Amino acid sequence: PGLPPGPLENSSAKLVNDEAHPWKPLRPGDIRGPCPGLNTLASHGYLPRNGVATPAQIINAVQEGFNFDNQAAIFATYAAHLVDGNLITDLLSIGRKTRLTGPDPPPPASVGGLNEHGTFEGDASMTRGDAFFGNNHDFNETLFEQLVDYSNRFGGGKYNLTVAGELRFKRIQDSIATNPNFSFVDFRFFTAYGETTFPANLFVDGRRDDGQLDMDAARSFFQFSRMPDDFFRAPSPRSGTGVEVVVQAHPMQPGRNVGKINSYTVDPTSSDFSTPCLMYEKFVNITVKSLYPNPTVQLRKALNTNLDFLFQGVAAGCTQVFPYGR
Ligand code: HEM
Ligand SMILES: *[C@@H]1O[C@H](CO)[C@@H](O)[C@H](O)[C@H]1NC(C)=O
Ligand SMILES: *[C@@H]1O[C@H](CO)[C@@H](O)[C@H](O)[C@H]1NC(C)=O
Ligand SMILES: *[C@@H]1O[C@H](CO)[C@@H](O)[C@H](O)[C@H]1NC(C)=O
Ligand SMILES: *[C@@H]1O[C@H](CO)[C@@H](O)[C@H](O)[C@H]1NC(C)=O
Ligand SMILES: *[C@@H]1O[C@H](CO)[C@@H](O)[C@H](O)[C@H]1NC(C)=O
Ligand SMILES: [Cl-]
Ligand SMILES: [Mg+2]
Repeated sequence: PGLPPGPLENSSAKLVNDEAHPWKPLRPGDIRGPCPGLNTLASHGYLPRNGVATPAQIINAVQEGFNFDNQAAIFATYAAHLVDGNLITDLLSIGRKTRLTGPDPPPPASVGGLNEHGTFEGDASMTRGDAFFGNNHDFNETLFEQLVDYSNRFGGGKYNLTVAGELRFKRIQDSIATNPNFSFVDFRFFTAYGETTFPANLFVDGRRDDGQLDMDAARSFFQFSRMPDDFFRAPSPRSGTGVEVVVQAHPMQPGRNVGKINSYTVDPTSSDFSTPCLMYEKFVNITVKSLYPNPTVQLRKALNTNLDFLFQGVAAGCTQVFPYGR
């Protein structure tokens, strides 16, 4: 495994839809998944165009192409890789499970790519359906049209943090009403809020950086994995700034439906925004450990290396935990 890349040496706004990074359509076998950011980076050649990449490639791409901040890049990438990637070959699919990530580890590890439900990916996504409904990864036109409607109603036709606050809650309530297996705890509880800020913070042309995403650009990213012509990345490193506005709009507790619709039951063992270090500890002690309960020598070493890298992305003040010793 390569070392996690450091922050950008020059984080100014600049043209990122440039001659070296043209949009190209998918070829047979090219993989796209539930993340429009990574999808767009792959479709502009910031990542390998087939959608299989190393953690270091992913971190470099999100920084270079979108000015995603280093700490957020490290945490997200190594979390995803630990639960969805191949730790021996150092390869992660940004979408469906693929033989291209190499020989699989033993069960119960799945190495399912970002499409794997319940490891990283989860319910109440904005433009992707819940896994229960049959497809957690493809762009969904009806859900996107709802995003447009919420942008018209709360953002004057643009997507901004006010729109994010209302749409986040709408998607939660729709999943409660229709998905008897709806889960909204721990890792997903956190990412579900942060992700709604990303279109406002990262898909807005960096010469403006005003938090108001137009619907032409929104469709280009969300559906076609395509930067607008002449797209400048954000003018400084960021990820989830303004997430407090989204939470404040409709504060929620972590919980799940309990095998029936309209049965949302709060989980007091879940982390929430008052316990960010617990989210990290549970992710390692429960989620990662359950995939690799008794790893053989080379897997144990790879796990420990990637867990060290994950901890570099954890907010200061948390204590590192060691599921396979020091
Ligand atoms: C740094 C590594 C990244 C990883 C591993 C990653 C992975 C993911 C995954 C797995 C999801 C699906 C979440 C779910 O259903 O629970 C997601 C959602 C999302 N990601 Fe990323 N992501 C990364 C960076 C970024 C960046 C840099 C951007 C924007 C420039 C971005 C924009 C989004 C958006 C907008 C969604 C929400 C899609 C929707 O709900 O319709 N992500 N990401
Ligand atoms: C950083 O990049 C910007 C945009 O390409 C450029 O104008 C600026 O001069 C660069 N700064 C340094 C210190 O090289
Ligand atoms: C149902 O929820 C459980 C966890 O509560 C999860 O393991 C499973 O993958 C979920 N399946 C779908 C399709 O939502
Ligand atoms: C898209 O989402 C809608 C609304 O939840 C759902 O009814 C539909 O089956 C999804 N899939 C497609 C292919 O439209
Ligand atoms: C979203 O846009 C609407 C209409 O322009 C505006 O009232 C609201 O203040 C905006 N919110 C943010 C956070 O920019
Ligand atoms: C995680 O495991 C460590 C021991 O390796 C323990 O000290 C810590 O309390 C655990 N945290 C949780 C939330 O289970
Ligand atoms: Cl940074
Ligand atoms: Mg999802």
